[PDB]
Amino acid sequence: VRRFKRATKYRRGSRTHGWGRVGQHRKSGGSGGKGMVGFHKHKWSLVMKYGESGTGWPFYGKHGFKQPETISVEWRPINVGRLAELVKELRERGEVREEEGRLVVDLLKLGYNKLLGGGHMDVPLVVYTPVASKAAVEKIAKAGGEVRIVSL
Amino acid sequence: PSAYQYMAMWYRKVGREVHERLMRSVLIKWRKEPAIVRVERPFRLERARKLGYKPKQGVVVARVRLIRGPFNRRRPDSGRRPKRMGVYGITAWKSWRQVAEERAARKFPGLEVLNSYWVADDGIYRYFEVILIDCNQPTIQRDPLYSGICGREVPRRRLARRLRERQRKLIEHLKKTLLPKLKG
Amino acid sequence: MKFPKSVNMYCPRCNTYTQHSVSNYHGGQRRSLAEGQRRYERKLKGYGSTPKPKQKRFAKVNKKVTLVFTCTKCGYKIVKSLGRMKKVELV
Amino acid sequence: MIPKPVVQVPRSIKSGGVTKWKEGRGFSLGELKEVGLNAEQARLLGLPVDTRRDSVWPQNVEALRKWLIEVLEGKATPPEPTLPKVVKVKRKRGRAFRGLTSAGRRSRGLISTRFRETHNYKFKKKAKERRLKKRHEATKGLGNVLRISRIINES
RNA sequence: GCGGGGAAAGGAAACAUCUUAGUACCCGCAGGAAGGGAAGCCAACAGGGACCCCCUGAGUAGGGGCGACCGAAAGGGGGAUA
RNA sequence: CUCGGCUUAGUUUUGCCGGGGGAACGCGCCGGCCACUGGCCGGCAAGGCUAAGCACGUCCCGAGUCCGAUAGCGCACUAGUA
RNA sequence: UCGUUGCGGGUCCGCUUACCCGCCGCAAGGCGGGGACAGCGGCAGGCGGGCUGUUCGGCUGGGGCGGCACA
RNA sequence: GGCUGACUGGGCCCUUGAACGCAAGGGGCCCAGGCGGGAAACCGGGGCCUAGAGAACGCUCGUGCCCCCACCAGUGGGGGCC
Ligand SMILES: [Mg+2]
Ligand SMILES: [Mg+2]
Ligand SMILES: [Mg+2]
Ligand SMILES: [Mg+2]
Ligand SMILES: [Mg+2]
Ligand SMILES: [Mg+2]
Ligand SMILES: [Mg+2]
Ligand SMILES: [Mg+2]
Ligand SMILES: [Mg+2]
Ligand SMILES: [Mg+2]
Ligand SMILES: [Mg+2]
Ligand SMILES: [Mg+2]
Ligand SMILES: [Mg+2]
Ligand SMILES: [Mg+2]
Ligand SMILES: [Mg+2]
Ligand SMILES: [Mg+2]
Ligand SMILES: [Mg+2]
Ligand SMILES: [Mg+2]
Ligand SMILES: [Mg+2]
Ligand SMILES: [Mg+2]
Ligand SMILES: [Mg+2]
Ligand SMILES: [Mg+2]
Ligand SMILES: [Mg+2]
Ligand SMILES: [Mg+2]
Ligand SMILES: [Mg+2]
Ligand SMILES: [Mg+2]
Ligand SMILES: [Zn+2]
Repeated sequence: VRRFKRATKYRRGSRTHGWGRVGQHRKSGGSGGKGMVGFHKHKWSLVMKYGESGTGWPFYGKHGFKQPETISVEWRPINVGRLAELVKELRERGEVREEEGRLVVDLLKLGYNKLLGGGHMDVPLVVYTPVASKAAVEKIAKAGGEVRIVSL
Repeated sequence: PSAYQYMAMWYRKVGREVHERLMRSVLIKWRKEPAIVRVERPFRLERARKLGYKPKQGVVVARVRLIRGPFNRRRPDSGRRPKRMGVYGITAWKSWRQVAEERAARKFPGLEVLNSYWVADDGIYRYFEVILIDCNQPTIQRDPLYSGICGREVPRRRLARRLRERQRKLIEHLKKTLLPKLKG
Repeated sequence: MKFPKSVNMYCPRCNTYTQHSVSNYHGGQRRSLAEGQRRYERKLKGYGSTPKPKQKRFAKVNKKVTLVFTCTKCGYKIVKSLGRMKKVELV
Repeated sequence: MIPKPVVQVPRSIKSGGVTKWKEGRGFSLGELKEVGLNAEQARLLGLPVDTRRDSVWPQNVEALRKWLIEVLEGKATPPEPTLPKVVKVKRKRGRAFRGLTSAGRRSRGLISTRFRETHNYKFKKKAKERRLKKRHEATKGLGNVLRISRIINES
């Protein structure tokens, strides 16, 4: 932790406090209005810098619809490579039941509900997951494991 | 079917035409009586009993007549933005039934309004009957429904002592009739 | 300007050139169930000033000429603009 | 140590199958029936009873059987019964004037919807937040400041 | 604390919808607290289980000259428990 | 149900008030984000009460990186006084 | 226009008891006139500076008029 | 004389906007589809070149064996992307 002197300490004896002599420190006119205003008239050049040309889209307008969140699954996927790390830790503590001669993990008790295919699987694994991507099923099956799709 | 079920027929479709003939004469008298009048018996007996009326000493049934329609919204007489200048169609968040109960309560100071119900309509007026109870009357005070309005106190030493005794006797009974089954 | 009533035009659906009948574009009727119309009628209720802007000064002399080209083989419709000029005469 | 009922957290569609447990309001009548009690007897023993709940969980039944044996053998002391111990009804004055009659309750919205969704509740809730500057009322226009700042910093 | 009546200034760099704000203020009515409270509930085929208040959900859904700006609820954790 | 209006995040979908129309009955009725139909699920409105846990500060007690007689409450005093 | 709005006879006629207007009466009620009209409430169209809120742009050899050297 | 390229789906660059941020509009070079003229080369995404040019919200039309509408399925209706 480092501590620094407040700017007011430096500004004593400076008449203007960093606001200049010409364009001094005034009220909301010095901001071009109160709040997030002006973006279509005098701050339109700020919209053109950051937003879509022609439409100024993110600043103004509508695009698409929202699928209602109360009827949409909130996904918590895990990659195959990250899963391989997880089972290694789980095995050391003894949380893995090697039920069938192979390590058995089920994603839902681990807090995940989908399996993705990034990374590498280095052990044969039985994975109980509601959803698994195409490469996840292949990579798990290439290591001697298997994906089992449960029904929500 | 109680007689009260049959009494309700005059405010249903089967009896409306006969009831509506009767009210055309009755309302002539009610338009000339005082705006708030105490009546011996409720006009809709089955409805009054559902709302807590009983013919005990200290139960007051009052008939209230008031002018229907929207409340007397005033046109503002100083500067307003246009949204705040309208008059027609603007009503109160109070119903006329609540207004009737409040006016009845002013005529019977110290009494508590229990409930009210609609009786009749005419072109200008609406008629309600309001049930009021005197919380100072011994008959009223001990009534199981009216005590909720008039107040009720049971000492903690009474309920707690009774509950502690019941718990102690239950444990002894369950020792004989339940402990073997639990351990079996 | 005069314009033909029938032209030979590329049809994207047929993936070939076919004869197309030509007609003026006519805007459809605003339907009261359109979401913007539902919102407007809601906004129009109650007291207040007129709630929305309404243009008073107009500057265009002519509108853009819009023509509907209907494929005579499959019915595919291409609506194209010929630019801002006076109404064409379909010949 | 009087057991606490264990119930399942309702599994939403949003959860995607992940489930968890929580402490329930009370033991269900089905669970009490398996240990030979009704709602009244269980309440006299100090147990929380939930007659609304339909589920029967074996872990709840097992906890009840273990604790009942301790109580019936004199090893555990039941707490006070889970029944009212005081009766405190105050005399009411001006029910009609404060909107507490049925007509007032209707106009306040309490017949058609929950207390939390009535308009007077919304007025009072927001007034408190603004008075204390709590949560989102510490900054007026917070949503628009966030929205514009996200566009600029995520462009 | 409960019910009702109910603005404008200012903001939107003008201004009327809007906001400010169901605020200021006015009228009525209570208590040592008030109001709320015991499923014509919520959920989604898995289950919660009266109510109020605190933390969160969340400035999310949604409302809005779709502008300024406004803004939940269910669920989860607690206080307390009838 | 319909029309007008206030309100609400409530949006073809919040609550209510007013004008007009207006049910059924447990073999019934109500809810499941536009309406209707079928299925499934959840319930029983239009009557009343209810402790605890939550707001406040005339008042009492304690505390203080607060002020120290132009400060700090308008008032350290024969101050809401002259 | 919806309601108040009822009763007889073939949209029309009549009636009075609603409702309205006046007289008498402390009140009760009586008398006369009008009469399902009018009046009153809701909804809808018109007239509506009577009243409320606002807008009445810019450049400019000062402003104004002009012009558009405003795209 | 023969035609409709004033074409469908896209990309890159120049200018508007000097070096130096920044709309719409306009122009140029191409790739793919399918054409017109021509023996062929080649040319045609309007006019020999430099002017005739319009955001958000809203509406409307075209397009798709198109996506969504709150427990599930269906009908009407609504919304969405281009
Ligand atoms: Mg400056
Ligand atoms: Mg300057
Ligand atoms: Mg200065
Ligand atoms: Mg602009
Ligand atoms: Mg849209
Ligand atoms: Mg103003
Ligand atoms: Mg806010
Ligand atoms: Mg201020
Ligand atoms: Mg302003
Ligand atoms: Mg001004
Ligand atoms: Mg209390
Ligand atoms: Mg209370
Ligand atoms: Mg608000
Ligand atoms: Mg019932
Ligand atoms: Mg002093
Ligand atoms: Mg000194
Ligand atoms: Mg008339
Ligand atoms: Mg009239
Ligand atoms: Mg004027
Ligand atoms: Mg102007
Ligand atoms: Mg000037
Ligand atoms: Mg001039
Ligand atoms: Mg330019
Ligand atoms: Mg430059
Ligand atoms: Mg140009
Ligand atoms: Mg749902
Ligand atoms: Zn075709």
